Amino acid sequence: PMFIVNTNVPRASVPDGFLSELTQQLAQATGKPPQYIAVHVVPDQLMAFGGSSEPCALCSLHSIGKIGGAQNRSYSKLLCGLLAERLRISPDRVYINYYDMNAANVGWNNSTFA
Amino acid sequence: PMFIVNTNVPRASVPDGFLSELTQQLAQATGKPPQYIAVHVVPDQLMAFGGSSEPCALCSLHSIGKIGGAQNRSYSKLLCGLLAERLRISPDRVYINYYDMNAANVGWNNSTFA
Amino acid sequence: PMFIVNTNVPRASVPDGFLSELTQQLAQATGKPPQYIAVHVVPDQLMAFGGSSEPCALCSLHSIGKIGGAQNRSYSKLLCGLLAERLRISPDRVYINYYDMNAANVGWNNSTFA
Ligand SMILES: CCc1cc(N2CCCC2)cc2c1N=c1c(C)cc(N3CCCC3)cc1=[SH]2
Repeated sequence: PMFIVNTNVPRASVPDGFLSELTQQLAQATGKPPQYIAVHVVPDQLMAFGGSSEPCALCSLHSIGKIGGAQNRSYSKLLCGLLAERLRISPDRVYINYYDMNAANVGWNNSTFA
Repeated sequence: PMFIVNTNVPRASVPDGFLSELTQQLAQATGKPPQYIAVHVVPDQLMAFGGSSEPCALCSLHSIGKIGGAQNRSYSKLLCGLLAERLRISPDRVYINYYDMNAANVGWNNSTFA
Repeated sequence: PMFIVNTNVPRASVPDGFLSELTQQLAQATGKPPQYIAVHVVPDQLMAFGGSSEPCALCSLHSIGKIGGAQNRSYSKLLCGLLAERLRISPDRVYINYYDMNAANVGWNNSTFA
């Protein structure tokens, strides 16, 4: 699976270890070896929630299988704690981006992902 | 990949109050509270269209409801209209992609969204 | 989501004609005019895969119709080779992200593509 974190928080206020933690947490969450875990990070973004200078956190996860609307709460419940502890941002301003497209267009190495 | 708005136009071309009217008009059209929506735009990048390295724009219109031929057409004029007056970008140089979400797939506080 | 391309390769290691040769090949490969294919690039991104901080990269695109496993593979094969022999990247973990859409969901030139 692949996870990317987008936030308005400057790199200066961004600590270290979030990469490793996310890799291990996600691996045991999705049920896949850390070898298949892709982590993308990009701080200092020009985003504003509610039309104000309110801190926002965009979390996008891309994985095939083991997905559900009801399960989404439990999945995010394990992620909100991390962001609320590290960045201290409230889950209220967190939007989880996902996909449910057929695995027919989901491949790896010389192929395309969905 | 995740949702994000990018453009080759420098940040210096962005006037003050742009984020205000942008969200105001967006909320007014969508009919949804501005407190539930967020504005994200990363300028000063590199893009081209048809060989021409002229200023271009790409934007994702993720929402829930109000989808229709006429409705979508109205949003196109609203977006390109304001963009052409604030950022001075040609309507033929901006691409808008509409994305609808499930009613049970509402965001805000541990929830998945497009 | 959004069809954004990401790479760990910094602007200090990029070649020339990146928004020219690529689009030209992409257009010829698909059989569509390069004038109808937008091209944007986002470098200097920090990303890791499988725990390895090696220079990873993810590509994406959008097309209406003429898509599928066979079609996508016919395009990805060309992309992987071109990218490898251009940005000096390993083709072992090269993948794209082609996505489809609806004609009425495409806003262009103050109007819809519908
Ligand atoms: C789900 C797409 C797929 C996605 C992958 N990623 C990495 C993080 C971004 C999404 C990674 C893999 C993958 N699919 C396969 C498939 C399909 C087969 C594989 N092998 C290893 C040798 C045996 C066959 C290995 C992978 S790795």
